[PDB]
Amino acid sequence: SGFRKMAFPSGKVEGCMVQVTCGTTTLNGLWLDDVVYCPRHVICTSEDMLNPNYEDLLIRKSNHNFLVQAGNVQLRVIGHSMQNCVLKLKVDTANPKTPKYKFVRIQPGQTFSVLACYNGSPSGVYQCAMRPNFTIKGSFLNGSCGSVGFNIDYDCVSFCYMHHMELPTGVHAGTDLEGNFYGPFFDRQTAQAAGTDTTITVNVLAWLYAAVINGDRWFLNRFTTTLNDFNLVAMKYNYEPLTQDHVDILGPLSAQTGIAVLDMCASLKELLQNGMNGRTILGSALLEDEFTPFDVVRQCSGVTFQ
Amino acid sequence: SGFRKMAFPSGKVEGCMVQVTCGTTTLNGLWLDDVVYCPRHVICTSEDMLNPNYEDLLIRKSNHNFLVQAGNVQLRVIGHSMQNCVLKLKVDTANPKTPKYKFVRIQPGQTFSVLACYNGSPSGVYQCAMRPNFTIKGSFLNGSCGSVGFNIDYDCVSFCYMHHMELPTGVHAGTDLEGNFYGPFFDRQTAQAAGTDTTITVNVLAWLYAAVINGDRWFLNRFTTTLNDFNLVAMKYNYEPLTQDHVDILGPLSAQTGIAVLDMCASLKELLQNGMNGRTILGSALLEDEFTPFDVVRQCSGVTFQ
Ligand SMILES: *C(=N)[C@H](C[C@@H]1CCNC1=O)NC(=O)[C@@H]1Cc2ccccc2CN1C(=O)[C@@H](NC(=O)C(F)(F)F)C(C)(C)C
Ligand SMILES: *C(=N)[C@H](C[C@@H]1CCNC1=O)NC(=O)[C@@H]1Cc2ccccc2CN1C(=O)[C@@H](NC(=O)C(F)(F)F)C(C)(C)C
Repeated sequence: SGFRKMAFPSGKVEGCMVQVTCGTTTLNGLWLDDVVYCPRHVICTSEDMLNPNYEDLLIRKSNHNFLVQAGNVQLRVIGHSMQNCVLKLKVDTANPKTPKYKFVRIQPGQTFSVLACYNGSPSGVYQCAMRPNFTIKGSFLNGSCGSVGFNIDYDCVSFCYMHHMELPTGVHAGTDLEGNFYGPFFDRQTAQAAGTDTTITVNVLAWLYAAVINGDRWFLNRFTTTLNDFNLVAMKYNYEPLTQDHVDILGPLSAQTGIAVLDMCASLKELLQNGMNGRTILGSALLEDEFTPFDVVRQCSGVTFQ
Repeated sequence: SGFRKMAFPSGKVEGCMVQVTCGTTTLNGLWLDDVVYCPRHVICTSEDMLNPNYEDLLIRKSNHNFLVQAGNVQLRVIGHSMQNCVLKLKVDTANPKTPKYKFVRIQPGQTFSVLACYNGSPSGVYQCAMRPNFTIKGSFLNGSCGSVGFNIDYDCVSFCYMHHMELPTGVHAGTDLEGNFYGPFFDRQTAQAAGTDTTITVNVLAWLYAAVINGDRWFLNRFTTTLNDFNLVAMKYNYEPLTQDHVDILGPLSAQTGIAVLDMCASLKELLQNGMNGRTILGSALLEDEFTPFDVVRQCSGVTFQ
């Protein structure tokens, strides 16, 4: 029993973190085989943050302008290139702790674990979601860029996020590991800001199933709803539309609990309209939306990873 | 910016997890140097769970009744002993990934990271607190026993919890790594149950300071309180008494924010009496009590670990 915001074990990623220095800027890099991946803004200087021309900045650099440190060991940079907003530094040494890995670009609403790092050293691990507005509600300070987000599947680390920027509302923006930003964001100091966010309906429903699995039914009711009438209510509460694909994805949790998806939707409708009237669900007074259906099955079934 | 329930990176602990089998029972063990630590109830059988005599059960066992598996490798048990409620299995191989480590028995209100494991394989990591009633609100299923809780300090893993039992309310009980239970609990199937819990006042105050550090002041007020008058209110809301030592411990957060501890206490008093009236603090509609003062300083200052 129990239900916690649960991250993946971080060891396979810890073994990949290094420190990258260019000029006076230091941040984190990801060392896989003989390549170190890091944010290209490591090559920026203070007076040219408004609209850097990264191609022009990078052509002026030499391999020896890049200092890569793994633990106490210096790695010599022997080549470099830029791919979108990431710099790829070829190093003289292959990382002997390279896990089996993939790079994946995730969809909004998907969750992942973040290994927050400073000066190439891991600080902590926490779970986040890609919000519908393609920001993440992270916990990041100066020097955290190059920290990555990931999922693990059997033995394989799927890297999906590298940290680059903090937006004026205190939320975070970054790239996939091929250097493409999530959302309409840029690695430059400009007026950019999170678009209006929405609540991830299919995840709220998954978490309500998690609550039932863990023994709590107080919020259920005898009603059902059509998908159309549910979505009419969802829209009113700034919830994302629920699609038939979402309904299909919730199939297993519905089958395990014996509660039809549209019946759980009627329960969610009542919670939106009535509130919780002083009660909690899985220790929260809010409707939680950063557990995917797969997250619930994982934690309520004890899946492991090697 | 940002504030998340943040666990320690788990890699140093992942390298220590093994699988222990006795008879038909399998659970997890902790492999440090040439010793594997695990719950002694691995030697129990189904029909003798009500009141096992562990000394009598263990004297009937041989080293070869214990199967220890690290990855795919079998470790041969060459000695065994019982210390309180933990079994110590001497193995023919020292763990080459043994981190620098200590065993610590923590006080109620302290937090730690849990590496939930099944069949010796890590599943996930999450943060918990030792509750005042010496239960933990974990997330644990069949086969999770032997999973450990820990803190990291520089390079040193301080193990403080090994998982043994689930209580009827769905909360969890276990031991320090010397096998002494936290709380009045036992490794036997008997009527035991969590005592009434309380809210960890000094942690709530720490989290309110975290909210101020992160830019949110809405809940502050112009009032102050005496410690005595605050505690009169705390008691009414099932909060633990705040001591002068707690006040001293909050000194740094008070100094960083410019808000005297007793002024923050007046803010907490108003929140207890008034509620939040639809507002949130750090993304919660409840007053969070599983961040210690040190947790706040760690995450708001970016301390790292090697
Ligand atoms: C990476 N080390 C750091 C992570 C930040 C620092 C505070 N919290 C975080 O998450 N990233 C930056 O400081 C980036 C880097 C950068 C590249 C090009 C141009 C300007 C910058 C400055 N950075 C910002 O994140 C700034 N934000 C913005 O400019 C914007 F809001 F995204 F537009 C700022 C937080 C104001 C420093
Ligand atoms: C360890 N693998 C497992 C962890 C449990 C299983 C479900 N959630 C958990 O956290 N621990 C047990 O199953 C223990 C072991 C044990 C030792 C001696 C005697 C009886 C048991 C059975 N266990 C229990 O946790 C049971 N709880 C209690 O007996 C009590 F409530 F604590 F009294 C029970 C969950 C009913 C199996």
